[PDB]
Amino acid sequence: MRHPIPDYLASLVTELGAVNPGETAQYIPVLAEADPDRFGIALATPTGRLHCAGDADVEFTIQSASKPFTYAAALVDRGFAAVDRQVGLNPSGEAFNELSLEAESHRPDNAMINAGALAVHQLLVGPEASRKERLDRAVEIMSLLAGRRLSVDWETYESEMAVSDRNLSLAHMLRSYGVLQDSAEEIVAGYVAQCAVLVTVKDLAVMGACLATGGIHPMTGERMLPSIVARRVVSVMTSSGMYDAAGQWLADVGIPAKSGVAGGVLGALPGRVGIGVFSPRLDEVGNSARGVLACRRLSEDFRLHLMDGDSLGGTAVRFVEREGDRVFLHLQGVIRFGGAEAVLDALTDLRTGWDAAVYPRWQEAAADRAALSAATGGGAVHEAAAAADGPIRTVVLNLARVDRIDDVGRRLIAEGVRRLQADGVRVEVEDPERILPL
Amino acid sequence: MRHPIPDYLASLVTELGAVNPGETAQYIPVLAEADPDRFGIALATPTGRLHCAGDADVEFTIQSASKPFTYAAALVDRGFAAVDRQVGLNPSGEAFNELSLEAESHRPDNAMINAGALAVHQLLVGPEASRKERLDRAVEIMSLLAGRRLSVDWETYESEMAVSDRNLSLAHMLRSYGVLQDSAEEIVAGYVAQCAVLVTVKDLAVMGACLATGGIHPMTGERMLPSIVARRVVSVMTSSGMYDAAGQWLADVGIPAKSGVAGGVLGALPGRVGIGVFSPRLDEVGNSARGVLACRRLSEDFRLHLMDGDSLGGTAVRFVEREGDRVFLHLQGVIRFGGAEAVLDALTDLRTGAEKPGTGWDAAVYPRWQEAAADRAALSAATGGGAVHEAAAAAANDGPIRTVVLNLARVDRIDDVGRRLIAEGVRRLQADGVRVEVEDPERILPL
Ligand SMILES: N[C@@H](CCC(=O)O)C(=O)O
Ligand SMILES: N[C@@H](CCC(=O)O)C(=O)O
Repeated sequence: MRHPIPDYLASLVTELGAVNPGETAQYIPVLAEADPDRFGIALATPTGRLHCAGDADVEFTIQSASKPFTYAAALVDRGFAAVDRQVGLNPSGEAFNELSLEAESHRPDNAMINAGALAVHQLLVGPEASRKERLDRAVEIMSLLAGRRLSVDWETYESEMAVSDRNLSLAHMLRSYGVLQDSAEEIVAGYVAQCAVLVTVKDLAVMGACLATGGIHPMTGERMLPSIVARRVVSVMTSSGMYDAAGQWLADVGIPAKSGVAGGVLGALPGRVGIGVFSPRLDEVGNSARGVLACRRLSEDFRLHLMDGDSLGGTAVRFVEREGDRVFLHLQGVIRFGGAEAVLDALTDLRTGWDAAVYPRWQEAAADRAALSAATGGGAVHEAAAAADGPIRTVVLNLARVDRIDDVGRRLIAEGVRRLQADGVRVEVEDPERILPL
Repeated sequence: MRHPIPDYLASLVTELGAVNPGETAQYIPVLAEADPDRFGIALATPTGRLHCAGDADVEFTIQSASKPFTYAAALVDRGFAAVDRQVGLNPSGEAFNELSLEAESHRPDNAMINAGALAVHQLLVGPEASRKERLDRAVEIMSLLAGRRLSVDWETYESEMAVSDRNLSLAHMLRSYGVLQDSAEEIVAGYVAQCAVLVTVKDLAVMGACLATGGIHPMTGERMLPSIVARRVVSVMTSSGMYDAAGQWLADVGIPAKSGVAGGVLGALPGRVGIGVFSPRLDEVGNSARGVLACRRLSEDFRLHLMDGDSLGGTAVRFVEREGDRVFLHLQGVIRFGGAEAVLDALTDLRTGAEKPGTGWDAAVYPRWQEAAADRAALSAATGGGAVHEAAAAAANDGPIRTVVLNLARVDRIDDVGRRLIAEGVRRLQADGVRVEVEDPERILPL
């Protein structure tokens, strides 16, 4: 049986590919001459898959879609305090207003706009890194997330460097307020070379997937970025990535994304998918036309959105079974706050230790324990209450099926186990991969 | 034993409660004279719990925290087109600029600002509804999600209606541009009563949990709002709810919220928790001081954020076992795209096809990706793919798969998207000549 996701994408490409509105970026010939007859799309999933269709293996300069990764690098290289001192978090469009530096927060608005991107590149390796070191770094981060060594399309680089007055202008202005210490030419060149890095739809998908999973590379399970850095990045993309697109992106699409003038659109939906789309021609706001439209279709056809509540919740509890005086409680999945909250509910539900008259409806609902759990997604948390003959003397906490867990989850469960013992219950933790400590 | 969360809240109340900066809303004497020494907090979970501490049961007027709910009611009653024609989605602070109305559509920026909230109330029931009908509707939507009949604190209403020149100004300007049809006084009076609805920290939490779950009441499991509407409301809260707070709320805290000048703060984190916080005094920007500081702490202490990836994913697959010619594939949790993708992955992973799968990537090009895909189990746990890998393990030397048992008993619910995908994956399995018997006791697969 062939996977149905790739067939949907191919069909989508064929459908939306029936037309090709707009025009390629004109600012440079190398991009304007670009063959417009191309259309590709790819999906990178946490499940290590890469569903694709169309011209998904064709390279193209990543342009500003590179902004979120160099941003991540900078945060990793210098820490939040150093980056936030030069780069703001204020949502904004590309148009430059000096008041953002002279007054307001006194720094470029955010890393998605050119002014911010310039400041970010300036920050890359360290306070005294060289021009080459910083570029190598920009090329490196995008390469590490992509999973392969990427290259700069110098033809494009030169082409753009000959017509970069605007970026030089922003760079010079930033220097004026201390945001840039090196020369305008040095930073603009780094930023331009950075935009010239070649990637394919698939590359972008994988790259976005790293952010989508919170810094974990979907193809190797290796943590590429601290979850805190990955969140900051996707947050900023959400606030300004599609700032000037039609309607209101977050409310309409809900898929954090960024478009490049070469036609590539990057998407990253936390906990679900990384998106890459390639379509040369741009709409009037400067985003890939079909690229944008493909994203809107993904959001609707698959009903994906940043605001949907697709969480582990009560499913963190695989099951709760009772054998005489001891109860077996098995956990599973990726346990964070929400997962841990459910576990504690299960523990407390084992009677080892609102007003029902005010809310009669709430009581008739909690009466059919399994039904309410089904309608809400409590997984197997309800089974605990079912377990609670004689008194429970032992509780085995099995974490074999738990993929991973954060300190918050570790802290909560640990505290949970402690209070169980404080009830006189013996608790033995079966943790083969020992992920509970620390 | 005692649930640790409520005790965490209590500590937090005691801690943050050591000080009490800012001051009560000075615009009306009723709110300005309210006892400042009050601080409560509550969390309403999808599971159906209500953890709280402090003055979590003291009523207070919900004020602007009523905006996300009246907005939901309008969408339900009028439909997206009708509302979107009068209420924009553009993020903005409360400061009003007539320019926002000179646009081609002619509408205030969003439902979170007064101008928008006024436009919202005007839409509440229908084109011809009466004043009393709309007010009743506002009080209703809020009551339905709180789980009890709420009431308007008329003492507060009167006090504020005597000093509503600013909102009267917005209402008049909106009329000038055709956003409001009835008198400015009628609409402003409705919106002010709306703000006088009495709620407690617990009420806000439950109400917020309703949005957080996509429109499902955590205490009953009943759907109160279409998920498409719940999402629109939380999106809008995210964009403008805390527009003028210090830093950038979405990035720093990541908990879509809204504060009311009476001291109450609403929270709604998709799929995880509904938040209600109450602390009378406001900061310089006009939000509850401790209320806001409490949300920051909840965000940091519990590592809660709109951007974290707490998804079912591969866990949608409970397990995949095999007995000779048949495979038992059990699913679970709340399945939507995420889970369904993982399921299709498991079905496909069973090599029931005559052809060999297309990896999409070149093994010789990504040696690191191969080595990882080798220890299938390790890659799965490091990822969060649950049991999807057991499928490839089942495929892994003697005998073709003839039967696949797809059990959904452990599945809480599935959305049409996943319901469509799984149905298609099952059809393709049968197209391979594999017998598929779906054990679906609660019939959740059809439609
Ligand atoms: N290299 C372009 C950016 C292209 C884009 O917006 O993606 C510039 O800095 O003007
Ligand atoms: N009812 C108040 C709004 C309170 C709030 O901002 O939360 C007003 O219109 O002035």
